[PDB]
Formats: sequence, C-alpha cells, structure tokens
Amino acid sequence: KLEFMEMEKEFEQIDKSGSWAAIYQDIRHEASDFPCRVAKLPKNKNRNRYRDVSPFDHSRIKLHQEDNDYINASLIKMEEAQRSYILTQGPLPNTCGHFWEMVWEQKSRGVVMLNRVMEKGSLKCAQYWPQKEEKEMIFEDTNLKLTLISEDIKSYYTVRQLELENLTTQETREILHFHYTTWPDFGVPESPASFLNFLFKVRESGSLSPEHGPVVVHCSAGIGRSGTFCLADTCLLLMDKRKDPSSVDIKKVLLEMRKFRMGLIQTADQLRFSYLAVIEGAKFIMGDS
Ligand SMILES: O=P(O)(O)C(F)(F)c1ccc(CC(Cc2ccc(C(F)(F)P(=O)(O)O)cc2)(c2ccccc2)n2nnc3ccccc32)cc1
Repeated sequence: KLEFMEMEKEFEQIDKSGSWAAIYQDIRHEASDFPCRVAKLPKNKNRNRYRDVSPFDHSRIKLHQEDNDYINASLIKMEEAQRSYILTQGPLPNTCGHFWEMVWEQKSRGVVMLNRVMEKGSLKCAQYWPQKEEKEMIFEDTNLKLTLISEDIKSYYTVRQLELENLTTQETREILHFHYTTWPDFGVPESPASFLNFLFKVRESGSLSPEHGPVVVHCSAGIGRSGTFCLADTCLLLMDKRKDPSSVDIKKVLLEMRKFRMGLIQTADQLRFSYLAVIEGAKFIMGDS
C-alpha cells in the first residue's frame, strides 16, 4: 500500500521541517466568516459560555420552544461524507434544560463529551447528567427528566446509558453518552489508539447512523477538541468512500467544516494529531482480512 507510505512520508517530512504551525495558520486564515447576530442579542448573553465563540446564524440549532429558541450549538453537515454532527458548548447551569431539549427535538441518540466537568476555572462545564442511578434529575423549564441507567468507567473514557423522558408526553428514549476523560483544553488525547478506540466505540453503537438525529458533540467551547473529533471521523469516512485515500485534503475538509461553526481545531498540534489518527485509523479499516 505505497499510497499510505507516501502520506506517512509526507507527514514525516512536515514533522522534520517543523511546518505544522505554518500549515495550520494558513488554514485558519482562509476560514470563512458568517454572521452570529442571534448569538449576540443581549437576551442571549447568559446562554453563551464564551464571549467570542458563537454559532453562525445560518447553521445554529433552534429550540422548538416558546420564549427563546437560542442555544450555542451548530449543525455541521458534511455532504460527501454522508454525516451530520451537532457541535455545542459544555452546558451552563442555566442551559442544561436547553441542552436536553435540543437532544430530544433533534432526535439525537448519542452525546460525545470531550472535556471534564469543572466547577471552577475559565474552561469549565456544568454537571448536566445524573452522577447516581438513584438520583435522577428534572429540568423544570423544558419539562424533561433524565436518569442514569448504567455506567462503564474505563481508563480513557466512560460510556453511560441514560434515559431521557419528555414529561409532557411521558415518552422516553435511550441516550448513549460517551465521555473521553483525558483530553485537556487546547491539548491532544492520550494517544491515537486511545482516540481511535473511543471513536470506534461511538461508531459501532449506531449513534452516528442516519437513522437517528445527529450525534451531539461538545467540549468546553465546542470547537477545539469537538472540531478535532469530527474532522478525524469525517476524513476517515472519506478515505473509505473514495477510490484513493491520498486524495483526502485535511485543509479542504477542515475549511468545509468551518463553514458551519467557527474555530474548529484550536491548535497546530490538534491538526497534526487529527491527521495522525486518520492515517492510523484508515490503515486499520482496510487490513483485518
Ligand atoms: O476544546 P475547546 O473548544 O473547548 C477549547 F479548549 F479549545 C476552547 C476553550 C475556550 C475557548 C474560548 C476563549 C478562546 C477563543 C475565543 C474565540 C475563538 C475563535 F473560534 F473565535 P477564533 O476564530 O478566534 O479561533 C477561539 C478561541 C478562551 C480562552 C482561554 C480561556 C478562556 C476562554 N474565549 N472566548 N471568549 C474570550 C474572550 C477573551 C479571551 C478569551 C476568550 C475556545 C476554545
């Protein structure tokens, strides 16, 4: 498979020449820009975790509710890869109900969390799901109830089964929560293997299938590690769908993705890691004969 050796040789070359930073800065400065007027309305200020991270008006997710339909969340639809994702911020203490409301309305089956719950700090996230099976939580504003059904804690991530119920209709659905616990803000996962294993667990669960609503992906701001996660998944899908893997251009795919939500992939190391996981990941998908 000389085609992979090439990419690897290229990757090695970029590593040698120390040009990941330059490649990344080139990509980000060609990023598109769109309005975020709704995110900037005075009434939505307390719904945004970060002043400068906002969903574009054209791709933001709307809550089918009365008062305010706003949530800092964006729909990323990748046409060629045949995959959609909803990227959002780690829930605020006042937006946890909106968060589950969105999961319901969009019929999402899975939630991928890539950050850690933080009570203090400028990079945090509220405890939006039950820590204890016996202590379920009710979101009064959106009339929803959620219960932890199961939990399987592993080394790099935790998989949970939750049960969400619309109190207005007594209906209930099973939501899978995949929490990668060792991914620091502005950092990279423990390792490619670790990341790929987590990603494969999410895939095999069916949470990403078109049958359900888009998987909801978030970290703290919903752009750096969420951006890295989605880019890798997307490129993997493309290398398998396309006749030749080497034809996948990380820059072009990242730019396409950035049309839907700003700042996806926050550091050059995240970009490099992204391509490293795609190289290794794609090798796996085509070699277990
Ligand atoms: O994995 P993630 O997504 O959770 C992350 F860790 F990468 C992340 C954490 C925090 C921020 C908001 C930030 C910094 C910031 C602001 C705007 C952007 C952007 F997308 F708009 P850009 O196009 O410029 O690349 C990017 C980064 C922050 C950094 C450090 C500490 C706290 C918050 N932020 N948001 N608003 C800010 C106002 C002042 C300073 C920093 C701000 C952004 C990303």
